[PDB]
Amino acid sequence: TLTTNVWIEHGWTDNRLKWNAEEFGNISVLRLPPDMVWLPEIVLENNNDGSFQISYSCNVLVYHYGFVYWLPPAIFRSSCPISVTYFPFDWQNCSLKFSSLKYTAKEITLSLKQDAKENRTYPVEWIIIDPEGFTENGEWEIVHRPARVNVDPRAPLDSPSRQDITFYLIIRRKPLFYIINILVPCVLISFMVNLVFYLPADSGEKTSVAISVLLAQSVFLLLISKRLPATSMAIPLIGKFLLFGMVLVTMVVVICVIVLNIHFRWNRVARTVDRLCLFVVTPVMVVGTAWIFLQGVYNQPPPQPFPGDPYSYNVQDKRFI
Amino acid sequence: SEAEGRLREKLFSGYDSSVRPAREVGDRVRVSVGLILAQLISLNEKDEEMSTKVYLDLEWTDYRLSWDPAEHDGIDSLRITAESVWLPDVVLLNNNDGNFDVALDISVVVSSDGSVRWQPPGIYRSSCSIQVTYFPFDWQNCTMVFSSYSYDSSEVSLQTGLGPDGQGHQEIHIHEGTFIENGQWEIIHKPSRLIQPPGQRQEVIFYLIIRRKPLFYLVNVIAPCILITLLAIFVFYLPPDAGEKMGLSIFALLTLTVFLLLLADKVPETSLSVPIIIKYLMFTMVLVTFSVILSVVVLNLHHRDWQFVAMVVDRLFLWTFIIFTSVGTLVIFLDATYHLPPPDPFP
Amino acid sequence: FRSQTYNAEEVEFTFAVDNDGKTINKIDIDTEAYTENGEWAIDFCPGVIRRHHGGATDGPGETDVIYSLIIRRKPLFYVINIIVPCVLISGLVLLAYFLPAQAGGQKCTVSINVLLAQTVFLFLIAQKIPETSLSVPLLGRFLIFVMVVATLIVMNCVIVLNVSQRMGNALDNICFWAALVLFSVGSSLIFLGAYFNRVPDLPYAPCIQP
Amino acid sequence: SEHETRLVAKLFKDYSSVVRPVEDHRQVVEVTVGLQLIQLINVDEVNQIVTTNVRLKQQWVDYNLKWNPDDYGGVKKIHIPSEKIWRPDLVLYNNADGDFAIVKFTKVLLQYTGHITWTPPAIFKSYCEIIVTHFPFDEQNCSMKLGTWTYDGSVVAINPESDQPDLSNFMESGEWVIKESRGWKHSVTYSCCPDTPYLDITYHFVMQRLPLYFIVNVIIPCLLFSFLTGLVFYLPTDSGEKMTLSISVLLSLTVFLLVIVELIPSTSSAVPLIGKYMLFTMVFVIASIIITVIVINTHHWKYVAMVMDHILLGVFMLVCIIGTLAVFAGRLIELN
Amino acid sequence: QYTGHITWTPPAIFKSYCEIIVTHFPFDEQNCSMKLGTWTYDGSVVAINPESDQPDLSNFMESGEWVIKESRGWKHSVTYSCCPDTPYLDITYHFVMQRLPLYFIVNVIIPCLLFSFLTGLVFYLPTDSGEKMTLSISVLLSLTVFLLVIVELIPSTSSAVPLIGKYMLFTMVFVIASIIITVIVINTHHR
Ligand SMILES: *[C@@H]1O[C@H](CO)[C@@H](O[C@@H]2O[C@H](CO)[C@@H](O[C@@H]3O[C@H](CO[C@H]4O[C@H](CO)[C@@H](O)[C@H](O[C@H]5O[C@H](CO)[C@@H](O)[C@H](O)[C@@H]5O)[C@@H]4O)[C@@H](O)[C@H](O[C@H]4O[C@H](CO)[C@@H](O)[C@H](O)[C@@H]4O)[C@@H]3O)[C@H](O)[C@H]2NC(C)=O)[C@H](O)[C@H]1NC(C)=O
Ligand SMILES: *[C@@H]1O[C@H](CO)[C@@H](O[C@@H]2O[C@H](CO)[C@@H](O[C@@H]3O[C@H](CO)[C@@H](O)[C@H](O)[C@@H]3O)[C@H](O)[C@H]2NC(C)=O)[C@H](O)[C@H]1NC(C)=O
Ligand SMILES: *[C@@H]1O[C@H](CO)[C@@H](O)[C@H](O)[C@H]1NC(C)=O
Repeated sequence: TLTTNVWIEHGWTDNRLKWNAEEFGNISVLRLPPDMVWLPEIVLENNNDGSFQISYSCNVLVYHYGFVYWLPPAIFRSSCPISVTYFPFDWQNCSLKFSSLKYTAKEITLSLKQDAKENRTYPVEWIIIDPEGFTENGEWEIVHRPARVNVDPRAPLDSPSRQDITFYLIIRRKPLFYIINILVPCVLISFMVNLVFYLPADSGEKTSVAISVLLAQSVFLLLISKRLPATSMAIPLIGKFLLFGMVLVTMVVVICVIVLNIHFRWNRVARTVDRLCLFVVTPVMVVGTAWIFLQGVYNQPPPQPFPGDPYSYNVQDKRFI
Repeated sequence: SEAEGRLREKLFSGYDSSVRPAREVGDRVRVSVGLILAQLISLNEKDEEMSTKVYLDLEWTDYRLSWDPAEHDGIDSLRITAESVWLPDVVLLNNNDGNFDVALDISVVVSSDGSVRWQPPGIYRSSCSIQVTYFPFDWQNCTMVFSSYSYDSSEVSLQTGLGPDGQGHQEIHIHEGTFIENGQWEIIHKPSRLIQPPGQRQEVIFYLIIRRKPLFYLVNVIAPCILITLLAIFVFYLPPDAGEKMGLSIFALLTLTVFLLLLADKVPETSLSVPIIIKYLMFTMVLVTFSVILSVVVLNLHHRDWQFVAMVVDRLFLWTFIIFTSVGTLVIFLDATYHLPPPDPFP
Repeated sequence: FRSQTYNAEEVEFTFAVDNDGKTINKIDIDTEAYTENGEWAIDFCPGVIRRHHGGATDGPGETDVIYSLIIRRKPLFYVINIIVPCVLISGLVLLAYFLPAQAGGQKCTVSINVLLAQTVFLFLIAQKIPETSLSVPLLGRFLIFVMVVATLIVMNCVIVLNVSQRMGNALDNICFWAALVLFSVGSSLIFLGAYFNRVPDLPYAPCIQP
Repeated sequence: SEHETRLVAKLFKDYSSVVRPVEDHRQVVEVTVGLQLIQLINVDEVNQIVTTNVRLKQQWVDYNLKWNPDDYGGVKKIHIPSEKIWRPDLVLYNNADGDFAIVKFTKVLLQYTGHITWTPPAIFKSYCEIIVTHFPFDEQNCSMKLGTWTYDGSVVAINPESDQPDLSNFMESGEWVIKESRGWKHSVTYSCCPDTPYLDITYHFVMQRLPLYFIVNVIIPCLLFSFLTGLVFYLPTDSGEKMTLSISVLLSLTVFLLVIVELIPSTSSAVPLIGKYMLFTMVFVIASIIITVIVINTHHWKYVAMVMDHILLGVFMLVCIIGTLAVFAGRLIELN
Repeated sequence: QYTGHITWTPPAIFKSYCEIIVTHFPFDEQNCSMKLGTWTYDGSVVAINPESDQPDLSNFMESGEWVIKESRGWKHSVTYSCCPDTPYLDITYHFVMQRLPLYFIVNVIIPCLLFSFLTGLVFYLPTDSGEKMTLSISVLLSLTVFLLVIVELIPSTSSAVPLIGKYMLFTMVFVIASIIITVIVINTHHR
């Protein structure tokens, strides 16, 4: 679920609400309860909890030339399907989809707002964000924020599903918290098993260390499985690492048991098997760990918000008419 | 809109939305019920509750709302706020939280011949009996039961909606490019049926047959338990002189207990049956307990030719535990795999 | 309880009067139907009517009725599931001294594993106690004291082993007696404060009649 | 529809929902009350609250809502919004923290004789004393006291539809079985008023727990730990692992205590039987640790220590079995 | 009142957005603000004036975890390029709240200090005792178990690393290094 605070700037023309200001004491703008005027009745279609409508019914501003401007603020909880593959270095493609259920594409037309520079108009094809007042979220960074009017040619023109406006938030996770609190401890504890081969067989603690590391990995797996949804379409990168690590820890337990079974029969043979299995498993551990983690480290959202569309949907790329 | 305003004012003169549109006293209002699934929000096995976002698709004839379009400026259909027309009180009978009604009374569409079509959104939390036995490889068969709360079968007659081809498409509709797919459940069968009463009401039941995708529980629980079982096996290959046999076996038990704490946050709480994964956990805990007991027996032999006897007994225990473990795990996995969703929703 | 709209010169409170003519200046509870809570009990429940002025220049008067529910915890669940296990776990620490000070001895092993169990109890307790910082709970103080003492026993056993592997039994005995006295006195002092600070005798009538 | 439109307009032109629907103020409105239990949603032993899904059928005659069917084309019954008519104000007297009254105002079926049937749904969160001592094998007698809040028995008399609640539509709960159920009407008298009775209908349900879940997830692990506790006395001292085994079993039991606390009710009214068993097992492990320390000190006399071990193994295993039986077998026999 | 003067004192629950700073956690001070203003009326049709320089704290119930060090309301008027004439007005109240650190000192700092102390003590323990490895492993396990508490108590904000989180990571690295060095020393002694 994505929870956002948004201000939805509606604009439309209602010629029934025109007046000459000079006939009414130079009143150029009027503020009215939204219950008085006709509304286009736009709703968040992909909401997650049955809150389809705007939260706070503030006044509409009606200008003398008939323009009706509305800026209702709303709290929305939309359905954002998560992709867990590269977690924690993941990025999510959430969206907010606005449409009318009371009116179809034949009765009202959805369009993006047009701004102007040098008397040339261009559509506002992105989410507006205050460049100085916007407090960034503590865990997510907004990479792209495009907007599209979607029309489905196969839908009937007299159905409400034909047209909508979708605003996309492509957000990136900030991984530092999970690196510090999860990734580094888990990786170091997992790598500690490489020292199990190094510890002398006469110490009598090698299996103890290995099984304790397995227990610690179990605790981390519990924590992460608490923190992530049980999606079965993919395995998270930290989950893949934990599985690989537990597999290797089990294999090191097996090797240690074999080495000790040799030792107490042979001591030089046991030590040689220890060192050989060290020189085998430790580089395999390192290479697998790097292969796993680098796949997430270089994971990034694509430079264009829509693959196969060269347009950037970005403020500096004003697509003038 | 002069003509629309005049027609709208005409139709509702003397109309009463509280009175059903039966022309004769014995007439029944036929209501077609269809369902569009927008999102399977979740299934909860602790509450035995399935949460879905749907659009209803209700159609009926209200003779009071017919008009001649050629007289009224060619207006051939009209959009009207649903509070102002008579609505069948079709409600979700098997809801779990006391929310019977639709989420938002959007407008109905009225055709000039009086056909009223209404497609309100609903968020619903129906009760659903969970087949806990094969969890997590289970499939579920959840139902949504729609019926009029008030009217009898002698007053409102329900029937399943037809498809776009006019066929008896008695199914939940799912648009491929619109449906929000669920990360854990796959929809297999989605029929609908009309249920006749044995003063009595008909019901329309829509069935979701959904299969759990097991990869998460395989990775996070089943594979760890297999690894723990393998370590409990190799406990018997560790010689008595290592002095770590108790340490290894009991720490394996502790790790198994931690995975039990993990799973206990997931399993259904009802006691009608034991999950196959819970059976597997209990079997593995029993295996670890027996490994501890037999390791103590071997050590009690060793510390007394007694060392050779102890070693032979340890070998025998290794092979016997291997046999028992393989038989148990093979039976468990075969039983979990052969349980499959049926080819027919009504076997 | 107060009127949301009206000041004290517009609406005024008085307590109801029972059929005996006595004013019910307290919360009323009926003995034959009231079910006690599974965690708390009610001891006193006096009511008072208060009057003030909201305007600092003696403006419009304000008035409210305040009822003081004096409630008491039933500790049995915490005694059985928390206090007794923690006490016995902390008592297990002292056995480290009797264990041999030579190879195969597990003095530090037992002490640190007991501390780990006490850390699991720390997690369990931290799940329950609220996060406010106005004071430290008795249970928290006892837990912290136990953990500190366990670390001191670990240090002492390490010192004893370092001396032995270079007096071992004498150091073990003297540190055992010191730790036993310190632990017993500290636990007693921690727990005893709840006895003196139990719910006091108060002039009010009991909320539930015998 | 035309006939029924005329009928509804004529019925409610001058209807008053404030006053009781009697012809004479000295008459008593007689209300039949039937409780249908659709689903037992939850039992909360900690807060002592039972959550149930119910239909509360109420039937009474409204004197002013009669009509002649022949005036209206043979219309013999209609459905009307229940907000328009007078209704009895049934309140759930032992409401814990839900709604006291009905809040889902569904339609009323009105017949030409003036007979009204209303069947609103409700979710009742009733308060009842929970007896946890035998948990999980316990049974609870929990009740729903219904009555008119502001009318006394001299102006509105309520009568139970049947001596038992309606369970025909009851969905089977997965953790509780309703052993029995019954509704009793009561008529209390007060010293102010020898004439006017105060009436209530108390429905009650005796429901029994299905303990299997708590057997599998709680009892069996504790039993396994208890059985592993005494095994240390079979372990030779020459292994040196006696302390390691006992301490690690203690630690695993301590970790499982987290699961126990997560699962069992944290009620302080009395210790649940599984709580007794857990504390017994914990004390038993602690005692086994103390005894292991004593035996080790004795060995460092070897034959004496070995004979002590052989005796204590049997003693501890017998104590384990005896405690398990004394805990569970008696209640199982009561259930048998 | 007969003068036409209206007083309205509605209750509200405000969930304001505040830029929490976690670097000094738990000893942090937060400056949190409530920006109030007319949504649709601009300063040329409705003017809002603060009643006093400070919020009214006379009825303030004392908090169990934060102490309000100071408070202050400031009225602001802003100009935009659409409109030279019409100001936009807001009143920003702010409160400087200081956390009471005692809870986090008790429940977080002391366990980490104890684990560090044990990790230090493990070096005075003789090699011939054999307890070294068991000691370091037990301390690592206890720290890992307490991490399940730490991750619940420490805020998951990735905006900055909390000081207590840095101390936790330092303790973890110290334990890891102690284990590695213990292994090295054990191997050295067996040479
Ligand atoms: C974040 O998530 C959003 C989703 O919310 C992603 O947006 C999706 O991006 C992809 C890639 O850019 C889009 O795919 C393209 O979509 C267009 C849509 O055109 C529409 O109108 C056409 C008429 O003008 C109509 O023909 C189109 O219908 C197509 O698709 C249907 C469905 O299969 C098919 O039946 C038709 O025959 C058409 O193919 C549609 O209504 C579409 O034109 C593109 O198709 C071209 O390219 C594909 C190759 O990819 C090729 O196979 C086709 O033949 C054709 O050449 C193409 O499908 C997708 O529509 C977007 N979805 C939206 C906006 O809702 C977004 O990319 C994500 N961002 C990330 C991850 O950064
Ligand atoms: C999913 O669950 C529903 C019930 O919730 C199952 O529907 C049930 O299906 C059975 C088998 O088809 C029906 O039994 C039928 O009874 C009649 C009368 O005896 C008989 O003539 C038929 O041959 C058949 O035996 C049962 O009535 C029906 N119940 C309902 C309420 O529809 C459905 O089959 C389940 N799906 C799966 C895949 O198991
Ligand atoms: C409106 O504005 C004009 C131009 O400033 C001014 O002359 C006039 O007096 C104003 N008033 C009315 C009532 O039109």
